[PDB]
Amino acid sequence: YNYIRAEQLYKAEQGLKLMDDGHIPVLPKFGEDKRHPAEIQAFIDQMEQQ
Amino acid sequence: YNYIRAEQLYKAEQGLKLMDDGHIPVLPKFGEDKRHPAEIQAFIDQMEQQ
Amino acid sequence: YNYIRAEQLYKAEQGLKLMDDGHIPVLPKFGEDKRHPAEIQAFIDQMEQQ
Amino acid sequence: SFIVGEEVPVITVDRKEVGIKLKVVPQINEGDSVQLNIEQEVSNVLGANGAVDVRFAKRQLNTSVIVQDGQMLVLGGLIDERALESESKVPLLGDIPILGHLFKSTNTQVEKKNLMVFIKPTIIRDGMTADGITQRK
Amino acid sequence: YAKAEDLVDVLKGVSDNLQAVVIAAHQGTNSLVLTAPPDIMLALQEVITQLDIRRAQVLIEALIVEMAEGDGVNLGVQWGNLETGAVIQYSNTGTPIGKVMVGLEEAKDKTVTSRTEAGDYSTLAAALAGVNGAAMSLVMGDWTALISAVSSDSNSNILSSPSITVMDNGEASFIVGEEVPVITVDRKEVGIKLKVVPQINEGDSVQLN
Amino acid sequence: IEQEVSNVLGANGAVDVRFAKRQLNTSVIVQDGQMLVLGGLIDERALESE
Amino acid sequence: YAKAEDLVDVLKGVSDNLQAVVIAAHQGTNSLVLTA
Amino acid sequence: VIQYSNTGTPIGKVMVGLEEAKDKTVTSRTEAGDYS
Amino acid sequence: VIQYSNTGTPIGKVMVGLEEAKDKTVTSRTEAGDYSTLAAALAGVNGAAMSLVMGDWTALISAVSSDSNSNILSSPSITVMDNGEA
Repeated sequence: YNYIRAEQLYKAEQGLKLMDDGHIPVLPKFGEDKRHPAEIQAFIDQMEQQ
Repeated sequence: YNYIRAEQLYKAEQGLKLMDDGHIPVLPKFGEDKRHPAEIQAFIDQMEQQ
Repeated sequence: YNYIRAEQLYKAEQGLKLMDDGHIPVLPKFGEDKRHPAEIQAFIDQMEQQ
Repeated sequence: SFIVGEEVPVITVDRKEVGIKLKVVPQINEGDSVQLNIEQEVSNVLGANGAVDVRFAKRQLNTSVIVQDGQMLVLGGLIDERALESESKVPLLGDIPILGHLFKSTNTQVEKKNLMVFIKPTIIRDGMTADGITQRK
Repeated sequence: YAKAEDLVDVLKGVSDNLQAVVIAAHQGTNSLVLTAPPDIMLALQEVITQLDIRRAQVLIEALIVEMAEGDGVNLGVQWGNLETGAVIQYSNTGTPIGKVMVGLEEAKDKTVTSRTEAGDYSTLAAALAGVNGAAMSLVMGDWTALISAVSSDSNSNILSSPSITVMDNGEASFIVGEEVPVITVDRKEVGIKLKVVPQINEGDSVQLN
Repeated sequence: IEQEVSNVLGANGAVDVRFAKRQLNTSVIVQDGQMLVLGGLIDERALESE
Repeated sequence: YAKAEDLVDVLKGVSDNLQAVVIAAHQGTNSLVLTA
Repeated sequence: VIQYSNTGTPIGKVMVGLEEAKDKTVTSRTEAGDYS
Repeated sequence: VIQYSNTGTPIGKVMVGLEEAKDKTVTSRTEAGDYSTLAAALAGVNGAAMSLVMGDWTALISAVSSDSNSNILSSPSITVMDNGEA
């Protein structure tokens, strides 16, 4: 799992060529379950703050 | 559920592109069941007031 | 196994003709299981260092 | 059963229903804990690109779960993400950072699909309870 | 907490055997009706009370990670002189110089003596049609050198995860797919399927089939 | 109760005519003279494309 | 740790033979019911 | 050509199409080419 | 001819093709010959089929050093419970 994740994080360093680097599927850190995309996470807290 | 709702609320911040932002389906707050669209809710109270 | 590996390491000395020599599948050293491609391994440590 | 759909007929000619189906055998337990034996299908007759007859696009999820009275529980799911890059280039000329794009043809595609099915059993014992459930609706 | 339609099956063996007794399950109320001798009764009651525990339930989240990465380089230069049929052609490259030179001659304006006629590019289009890279022609005094190059660098990173929730020891299917029909006509489902018969063990160690 | 509204539509793709069927067959228990809600469906969709 | 649906099969031979007994496996709870 | 299949259209089809969509001359008549 | 089948193309097909690809004359009209026969000949030449045309003796020299190479390394693991089939 941790090997795939390494590969995929890589492909995030050299991101989806013409897209925003955020859309490239990446496994979460092993046993952390999903983390929301940043923009949405940023939105969610802003909502929480409000 | 709460993750989907986050996504969908997002898509409401950056709303249905050419429509009125209100039509974009959004899950209700978990265990709140549905809330009427605002316009209709606004209408209903007005009726109640009358 | 060790005979195939020899052949394949060879084909790495005289690498995939027009590609980067790194892409040519090579069996790992017998009972070492896989080693990540270098670039990714280089990336992973950098991440670790960070 | 519940099916809001269409019965498309399909060669074998049988007439298969293809819609939002939901076929629950809800069986209420002690502690107001409903134990549903659910078969839930959203499906959506698409074209038959290649195939003999029409290809139904079916997302069925048939399971047995055990839910509280009035709390939702998540039957099912699927979080697909895809990301296909492609770049054909004139090998080495498609390397140059500025002008590369003149010789390269890049094709990037990212599909992300979140299908969760939640289910919420509500127990209607007292008539008065039904009035509400129903009325509200 | 139990379906009685299924419990009556199990009590059939406890029932008759113990006597050496009619157990009947009334679907409606999920209540099975026992007509026992008093011991057999007190017995069936102690069996039903221990089979009638709540079932725990597993959220089977599968996590299919298909990550595919392809890199091709075709580079190959083809010389050709059709005046005097001299090719250095290669099949391995997109197009072979023959098709291309023939196509180029057909795409030229012919003359049948005086009329002129514009040649069909139908043969040149069938040649160049299949060139996925760069098939450039340095035409050097009637020796057409078609240089071909393509560095097809593909990449795929599919990460589909379907979870199903299921009651322990229940079977549960999940299919997010399409039923394509296929000659034999049967209609086979073809998608992300996941059909787990999760069976929870002591030590909270789920044993999935 | 077995309750079906259905409404023979075209057979776009299919051999014969596709019936558009909304059947809802259940067993409920209602008061004398109060209404009860057998069934339902609240679909919302929202497809953007650009 | 065992599927009882399959264990009842094996205990059929231990069961009758030993007596010379109804073993029944209740799928649901992966609990087999012995009446020995 | 430096054509690519991966993009909507490949320059070959397009250049051929553009030549066919041009007005040809069969000597003197003129003819308007099909944009088919 | 000194032809060989073993090589990509045989000089016969090639010389016939070359004559058909030449502009004929039916007396005065001129006509441009179809390269359909020459294309069927040269079509199948995977190497180098060069013609030193020496006063009407066409010497088609053919050479190809097809050096292929394949190195597939597919490893599938399955996890299975002992004595279970998987």
